[PDB]
Amino acid sequence: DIDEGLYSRQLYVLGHEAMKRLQTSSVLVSGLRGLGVEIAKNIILGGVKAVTLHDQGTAQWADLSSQFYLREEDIGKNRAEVSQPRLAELNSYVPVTAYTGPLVEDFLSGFQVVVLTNTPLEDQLRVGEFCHNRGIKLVVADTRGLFGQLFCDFGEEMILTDSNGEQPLSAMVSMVTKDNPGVVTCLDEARHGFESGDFVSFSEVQGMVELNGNQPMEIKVLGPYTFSICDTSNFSDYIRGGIVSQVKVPKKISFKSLVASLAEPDFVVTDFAKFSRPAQLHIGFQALHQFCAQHGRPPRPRNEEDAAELVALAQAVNARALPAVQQNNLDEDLIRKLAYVAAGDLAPINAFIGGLAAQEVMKACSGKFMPIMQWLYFDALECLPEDKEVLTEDKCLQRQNRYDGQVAVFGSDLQEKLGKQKYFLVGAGAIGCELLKNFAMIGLGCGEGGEIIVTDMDTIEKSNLNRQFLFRPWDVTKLKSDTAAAAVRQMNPHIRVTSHQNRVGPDTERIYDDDFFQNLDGVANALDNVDARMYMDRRCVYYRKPLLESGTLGTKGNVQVVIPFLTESYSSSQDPPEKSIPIATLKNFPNAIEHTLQWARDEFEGLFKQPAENVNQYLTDPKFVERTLRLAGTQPLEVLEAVQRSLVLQRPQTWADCVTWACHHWHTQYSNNIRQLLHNFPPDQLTSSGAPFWSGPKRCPHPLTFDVNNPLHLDYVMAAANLFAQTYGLTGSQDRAAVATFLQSVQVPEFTPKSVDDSRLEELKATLPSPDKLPGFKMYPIDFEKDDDSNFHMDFIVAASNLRAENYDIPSADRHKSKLIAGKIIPAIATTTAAVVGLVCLELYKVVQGHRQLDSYKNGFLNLALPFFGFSEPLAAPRHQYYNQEWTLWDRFEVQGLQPNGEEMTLKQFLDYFKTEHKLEITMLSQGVSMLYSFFMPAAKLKERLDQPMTEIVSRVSKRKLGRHVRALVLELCCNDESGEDVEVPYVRYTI
Amino acid sequence: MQIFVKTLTGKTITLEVEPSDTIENVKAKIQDKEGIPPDQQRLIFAGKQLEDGRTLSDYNIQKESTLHLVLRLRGG
Ligand SMILES: [Mg+2]
Ligand SMILES: [Mg+2]
Repeated sequence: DIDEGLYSRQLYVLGHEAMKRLQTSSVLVSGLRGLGVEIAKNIILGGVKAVTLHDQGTAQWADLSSQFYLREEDIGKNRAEVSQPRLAELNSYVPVTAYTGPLVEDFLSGFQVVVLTNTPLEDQLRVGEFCHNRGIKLVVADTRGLFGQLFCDFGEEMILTDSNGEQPLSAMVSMVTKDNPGVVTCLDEARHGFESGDFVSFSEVQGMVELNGNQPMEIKVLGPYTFSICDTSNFSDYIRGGIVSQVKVPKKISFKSLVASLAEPDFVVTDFAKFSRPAQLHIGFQALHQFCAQHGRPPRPRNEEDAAELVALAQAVNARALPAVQQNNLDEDLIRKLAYVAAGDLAPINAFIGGLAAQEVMKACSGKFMPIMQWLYFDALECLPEDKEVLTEDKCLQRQNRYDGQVAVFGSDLQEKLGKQKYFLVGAGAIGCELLKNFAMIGLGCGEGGEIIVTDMDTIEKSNLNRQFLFRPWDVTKLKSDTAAAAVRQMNPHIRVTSHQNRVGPDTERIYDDDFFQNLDGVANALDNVDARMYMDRRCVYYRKPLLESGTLGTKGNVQVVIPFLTESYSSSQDPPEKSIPIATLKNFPNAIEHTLQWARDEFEGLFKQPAENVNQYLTDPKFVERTLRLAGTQPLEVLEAVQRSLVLQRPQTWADCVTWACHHWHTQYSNNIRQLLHNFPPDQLTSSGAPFWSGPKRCPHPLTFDVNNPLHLDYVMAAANLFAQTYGLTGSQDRAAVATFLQSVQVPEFTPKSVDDSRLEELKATLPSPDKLPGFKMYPIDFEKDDDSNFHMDFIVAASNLRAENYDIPSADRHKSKLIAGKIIPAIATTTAAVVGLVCLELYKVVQGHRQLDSYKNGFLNLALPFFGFSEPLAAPRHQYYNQEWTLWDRFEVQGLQPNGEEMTLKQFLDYFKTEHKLEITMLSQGVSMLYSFFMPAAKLKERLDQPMTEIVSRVSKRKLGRHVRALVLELCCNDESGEDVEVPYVRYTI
Repeated sequence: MQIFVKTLTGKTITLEVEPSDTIENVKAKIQDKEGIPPDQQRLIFAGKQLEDGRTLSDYNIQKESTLHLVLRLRGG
């Protein structure tokens, strides 16, 4: 009953069960400041039952530095009333309401979760006692400039169905013992990965029927391949085979009251370098609430006496605490830094904690992740200028400007820098929208000499609306970049955003040429693949521009910053590759559902798109036959045969001819090939070790007969015949009754499994119909589309995967799970996306101010399902050395290509230049993939290259002349130094 | 001593090492229990990233200390 089209990317992070528990949960958001609107944004996008806003204060100027829904013409009104229609637009399924002041006990009764933001502590204590004693989930989140806190109180009895968010792992059973604590041994080359205390379940274990289908039993990890189970004394005798399935059991946790947790705090560390800070910041926020009782206002920005008042108050709060919470040492400077940025309201900090606080609300009414227990304190104190002595009398003083909440922390001069920044945003997806929103609130590119370049090739799909809040369901079929700019120009009219629709890569080097990266001050990535990340990384090294890299995956996030001449690049480190299924266990011996889904996706590409693309190239390119005959072995015959099939053999003319093909391919793929496989490998053949072949990762298949009444057999023919007719351009019907009536009249050719090659190829080149014989005929390839439930695409994969799963006795999967593996959908949620982008813009405050110390930067790593928060300083760029000169990744060789005379530098002058000016005996020279010079060159190759200029050599080997736009050239070297032996050296910028 | 290594899956690993051991030897022990090459391990401790060639005493790692095996991600 839930809209899988809208929540597609989110149902892969919460699941249908936890989503249904969201549909029936009302949330109250109190305080619509910068932090309050951020929390409410992700909650509405998450899909709760209903959200209710609440606020008593007016929309002051100091609130526009982070609230992206308070326009400049709404100052003075009620924040909850004006931002209600804007928040109610994000999700057409969640009604949003506001309230105008009373926080009475009867009002809180109609809510399940209550969020308290920017509310005095004494006013929070009354709400905390009531909600906990009546079973109302409580979330308290406050942000004070660079600092911020987050608190949760989900009652003293909360059931957790999932405490880590990770999918259950599986393993295959080798041997199990009949001891009192039975010992299970997994297969070799496949670690179980389980933990002591986990619960597993057994299946397909023959010889111990009592162990199969049992309920969760505790396990103890005895090693990387063994673990123990329950009692196995009075069980049967084990034989062979089996599969272990990890199961997560629901466990209960308890939360203390707000008034009790404030006295007995349980902390969750955000920065492990700041381990002793959550205890100190717990006293600072209490003194900040009591500060509003002495002076009736937040402390003034910077200032000396107002900072000394918090130090005097914090010492009194420390003495009045319990003798286990009282700290023997008080950090005077940390509380004085808190008084300076107390009156500040920054968009990044609000976006970060607002993303976390919104995620805690998701855990409250779903029990899907481990919540924060119970306090979470975070500070971005490194964003301040390094030791710089700036006065508050000119800068931090409020100017009745929209940036008062941000200038009060940094200053007017640091605000003028942002207005003159030019940044390049690569992508307008989930991270792209959050960055444009923070750009508008921060103020970067909002001046006379500032610009924000947004480029993105994708159009707005229905699934994007769950996390990309700058888009609306009527913005479908529009460019993301153009639409996202129009949404930001309304949040801040001063911003200047240019929206391109160019796919960033090697083809668009003309648009983003050398002159483009010159006036840039930095680049911010928002990409969903690793190839574009590596491409943007190499260019930021060639042009020496800062890069802000970020990535998400479900509840996980990471942030890495690359500063020129300071840190290593994104490509310096390596990441583990994706799950690569061996071709053997993919084509013949599958064991999991992923092996059939990956097989069904390859069936779609090779059965519909691949033959049509070959026929079109055969009918368009006159040099197609010669091209295919040139490449590889047993590949010309595979492609030439496919052309003969699609042109004459398997060529349809009527819809009925497509139904017979779908029935013939069914018997060939799920019956004939299965009998052919069983012929080469009988169902009880032994291996070289005398062991049964069909054991463990190899499941014994069985042929499948065609039953016209079975819907799974019919669902396959309907989707196959339609996609087959679309390839040839024929009208396909959807009447499942007439097709089934027609299937009972189709004849299937007999099949008997079976136990110079160029001579067959010499006949095919002569038997192929000439393109002049049939003029007019053309086929149409079919691009795979996952998010369309009408093109029969997912209808084919599910039917193709589950039919193969029945052959190998594999449990099938629904079309929702099949869409995850075959479509390769990466799960994403709005709370994680907003959390990392807030951390990205924190380091952005350091880039625009120019930090040269590695201590100031922080690389972020998040996992909101644990919850985990870790930060580490970026690694300094690796320093290598050849003889007396040492070089860094950011260093280059500058070689002027053309000379005192108009002629170009030659290869000989190039080699001798490094021997006399740099003392480098060059022994290997290459530009890209082509090699130019090496010590092992043939004598003839060296003669015809020494006197030729460098551009003439590259164009000679690369078969492509250099374009007119090429202004410089990158060269790789492997030379010998003055020491004696081979040595690596920087690259060369060869300016033409 | 006895150090802990926690991953992004909540999986906590127990190791038996000595303060004289190097970072390179620690990454070799992780591969013998989890199967991750040292080039794919990102270890964090006290706000610093563990680099090869260093020792456990350079980063000041006492007994009962926790390391974090993090990862970078692709979606966006
Ligand atoms: Mg898309
Ligand atoms: Mg994507």
